[PDB]
Amino acid sequence: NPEYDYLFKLLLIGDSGVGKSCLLLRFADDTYTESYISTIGVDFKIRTIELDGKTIKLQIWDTAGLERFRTITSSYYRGAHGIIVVYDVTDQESFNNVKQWLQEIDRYASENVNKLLVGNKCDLTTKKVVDYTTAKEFADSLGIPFLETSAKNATNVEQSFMTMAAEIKKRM
Amino acid sequence: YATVNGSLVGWDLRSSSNAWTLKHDLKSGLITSFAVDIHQCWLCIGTSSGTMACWDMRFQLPISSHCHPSRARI
Amino acid sequence: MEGKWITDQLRWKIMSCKMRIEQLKQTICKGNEEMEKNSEGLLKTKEKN
Amino acid sequence: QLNVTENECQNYKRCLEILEQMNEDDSEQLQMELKELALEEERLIQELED
Amino acid sequence: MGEAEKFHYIYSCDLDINVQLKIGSLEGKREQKSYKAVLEDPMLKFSGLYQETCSDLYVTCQVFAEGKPLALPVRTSYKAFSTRWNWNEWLKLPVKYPDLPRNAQVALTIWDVYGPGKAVPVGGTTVSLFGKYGMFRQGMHDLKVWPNVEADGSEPTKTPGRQMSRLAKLTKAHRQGHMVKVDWLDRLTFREIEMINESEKRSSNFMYLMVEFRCVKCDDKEYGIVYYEKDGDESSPILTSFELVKVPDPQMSMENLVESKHHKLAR
Amino acid sequence: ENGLVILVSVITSCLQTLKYCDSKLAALELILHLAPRLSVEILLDRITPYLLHFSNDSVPRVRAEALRTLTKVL
Amino acid sequence: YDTELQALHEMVQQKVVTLLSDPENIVKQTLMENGITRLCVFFGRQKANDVLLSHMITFLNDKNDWHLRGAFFDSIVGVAAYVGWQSSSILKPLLQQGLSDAEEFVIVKALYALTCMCQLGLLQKPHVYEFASDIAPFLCHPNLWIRYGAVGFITVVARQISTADVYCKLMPYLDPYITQPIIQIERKLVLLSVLKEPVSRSIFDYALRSKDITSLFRHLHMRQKKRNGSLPDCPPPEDPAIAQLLKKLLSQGMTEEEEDKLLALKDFMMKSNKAKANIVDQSHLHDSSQKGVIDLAALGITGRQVDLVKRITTCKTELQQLIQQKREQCNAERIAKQMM
Ligand SMILES: Nc1nc2c(ncn2[C@@H]2O[C@H](COP(=O)(O)OP(=O)(O)OP(=O)(O)O)[C@@H](O)[C@H]2O)c(=O)[nH]1
Ligand SMILES: [Mg+2]
Repeated sequence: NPEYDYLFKLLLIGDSGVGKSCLLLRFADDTYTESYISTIGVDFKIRTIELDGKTIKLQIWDTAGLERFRTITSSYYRGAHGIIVVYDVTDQESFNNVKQWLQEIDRYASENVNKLLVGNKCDLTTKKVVDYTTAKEFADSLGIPFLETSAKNATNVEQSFMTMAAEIKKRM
Repeated sequence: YATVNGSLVGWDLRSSSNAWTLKHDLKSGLITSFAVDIHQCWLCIGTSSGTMACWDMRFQLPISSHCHPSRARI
Repeated sequence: MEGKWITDQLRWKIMSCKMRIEQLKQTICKGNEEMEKNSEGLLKTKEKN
Repeated sequence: QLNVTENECQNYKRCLEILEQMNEDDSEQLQMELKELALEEERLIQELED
Repeated sequence: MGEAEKFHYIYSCDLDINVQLKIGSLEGKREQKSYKAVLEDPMLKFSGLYQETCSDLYVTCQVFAEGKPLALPVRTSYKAFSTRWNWNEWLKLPVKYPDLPRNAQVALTIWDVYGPGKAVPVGGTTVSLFGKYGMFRQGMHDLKVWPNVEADGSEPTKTPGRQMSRLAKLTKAHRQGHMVKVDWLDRLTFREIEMINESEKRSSNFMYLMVEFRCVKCDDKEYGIVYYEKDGDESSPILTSFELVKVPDPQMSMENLVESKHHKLAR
Repeated sequence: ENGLVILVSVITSCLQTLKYCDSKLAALELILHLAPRLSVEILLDRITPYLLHFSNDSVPRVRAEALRTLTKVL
Repeated sequence: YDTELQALHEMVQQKVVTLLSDPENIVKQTLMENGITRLCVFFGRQKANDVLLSHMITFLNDKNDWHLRGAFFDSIVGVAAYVGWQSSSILKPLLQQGLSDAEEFVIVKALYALTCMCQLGLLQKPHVYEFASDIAPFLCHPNLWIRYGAVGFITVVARQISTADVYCKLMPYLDPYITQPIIQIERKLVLLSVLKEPVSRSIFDYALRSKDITSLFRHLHMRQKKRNGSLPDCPPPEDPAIAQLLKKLLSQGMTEEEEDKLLALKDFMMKSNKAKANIVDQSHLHDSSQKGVIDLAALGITGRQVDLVKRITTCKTELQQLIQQKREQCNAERIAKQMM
């Protein structure tokens, strides 16, 4: 196809307030805002990227992290090539729930879906409670890539998606 | 069916009740015509001032209102 | 203790007052923020009307 | 029991020493601090009522 | 493509296991900090409302039927809260499914510290344990919390947990896959639901206690628990004859229990 | 309450042949409501024999309520 | 009468022991909240101690059910009052065990029980001061339930003892946790307003949760000695675990004053940490419960099924209505998904 080579469906999952929306906006629109508007249901934005000479259209999906808008069954993981599990590095409970989020991935996503643990809000160095080593050891035990991103100051947000897109491409 | 006072009412024939009612924003214009999705997912209301307003029939809430550049009746 | 008890009643009367001074102060501070908020709301609603 | 009772007497005696060694606070000096704050409270209550 | 459509269920009177209720998170704001009330009641500054943004609240779950409690209240284990109330705790209730009548409810009260040795109710919420057609509630439920009151277990409850109410259900149906997916349309529609939700957040000081009910699984099947009584299939062999026996007597061939009570007390 | 003992033997003549939990529970509610209106002679001699009966009932809710009723009646 | 009265006492006495040895804790729990103190009259002042109270004491051994341990403390005051002073010796160590519980809601219940037993004069005079010494550090506990439960005890103790004992015995214990020594601490408002800030929950949890908590306090105790001048200088931690933990604590805001409070709670935190560790060894077995799935293989119950594609009791009629709704929903979803 002349428009793109591959279309990867990326999903962003995590607790409410971790920055799943802000990471999506920082990647697709290159914008940040402090105005919190809890995601309900499902949202998606499309960014096409260059990677290893190939044209990859990324459809990144943003989901509700609030339990009020979540259910046991989850249709959103269906058809996703990669899932970003976002936790707030200043919020220990968000990191603890990554285990819960990985179980949802395991039972509802594809068997070979790609994964990525993202610790957002790394710019909040004074409030950080989850150390890079604690999360890196956790991610490495599971083999999932791990990055500490920041939607506020764009830190490492691009590379987190470039990593996912590259890993999915390595899978195809 | 749509009425002059902006209500787009869904009347169930095999009952006598309404399945739904959509109160169209008469600030937009008088409903002149409306179209329903073949998949029964969304509808669009065309008004006398050129506004065409979309409703999600699964959730029953309005989602878009694009108007004609000349505000020409639909 | 009779001598300390008398002085310690005052030490509580003073400290208790200080807590009411603090609370009543911030109550005014909050009472005055609703002034700027609702008076500004009054203005915008008068131009709007 | 004799040791416990003797220890109790030592304790009370020490505390008596502390109470007597410390100078009794001037009620007047604390009372003016209370009265100055009572004026502030009332002056403020008027402001709150307004 | 898809597993079959078979509906599996168990009778409630056949599931002899304790009911378990997950206490999830308490979303919403509390009743601010009315400093007018503190001047009137100085003990009120020494209360969870005024000491931390998230006081270490706890929930008590009690099951009621016909307005009476079926057993003692169960309390969530202590959890220190900092920025969100998320117990995430499964509570084993003292009632089993056979023990539950059709109008069993769970009265859930959120409690807070109010000075020494005194808990104040932050709110209460009551949800029936069986649905409209007698199926035990399944999965994740968000319950409306009634401020400053304990959950009411009376029949009918005055603190029922069940615009955003309708939309949330549709949103849950959408997330479960029961609603048809239309990407171009879901993207547009959920932004409006978000606007509605934010407006309701600002308009009202509502709180929701998300709870969850366990799923009964066997061999990767899902069983709903439907309310039944043992012998519920015993359609009585009623017959309309009165040829000889015009006047049926229910006590007809029955032990005289007033004579046996007497026998047991004299002899 | 002088004629109540005539109605009581209408109720108590049913109790040894009830089938459903709801009718055994309703039977228990009736006894509880009438109990304050009957003489102690009627309670101990007539109604207690039938509360100890439901205590041996097949339904645990019925057994549980029989004891609860018995306690309140006595 | 003497025979009939004793027979009735034995009948009830046997049923209470039967219920206090029930296989379900909720039965033992239920019996305690309803009338265990009222049933003490049947046992008598002596058998209530020998039988009833000994049975209740075993409830504290149940380390996997805090609700039963909490229910013991909610009802021990009635039995202890009835048994009398002969129960204070047996309950004193158990009440201290209740203050180092693995569940902080059992600590609050133990604190309350101590408060009530002090109000009733059940606590012996010297034991009142020993509990005051152990409960004082809770005045800086991050948990407000514990902190205010401690305030409940201390105010009651101050009311029970004379004003001389307040300044001469109880106040020395409270001076580290109070901003200003006020003799009116018998009032909850007075004590609550003079409390120092609690240890931060985060800092308290870091120390409490550390596996080497004993070696942490051993080191933190030496940092205090340098602060107090009892040492010329304090060497850095000798263990890499304590080094990592100490830098975690200092970076997360651990103040010099919080170190002092943490050292006051040292005894409580080491015992409490030990209790939590004991239960965790058993918690490895009970992990499937956290997952929201019930497995029927443990009972083999009659599972039932209907196909959603083709008197009368109220429950039977209602099942047919539910199955009808299920058939309609699946049909509706199928059609809806078919149009798209
Ligand atoms: N300091 C800092 N704050 C951030 C960052 N990202 C998000 N935030 C803040 O956290 C809030 C929540 O971010 P959202 O993106 O809305 O979080 P979310 O994951 O989408 O939450 P839900 O949509 O409810 O699932 C934002 O409003 C920001 O104020 C970040 O990278 N650094
Ligand atoms: Mg979002």
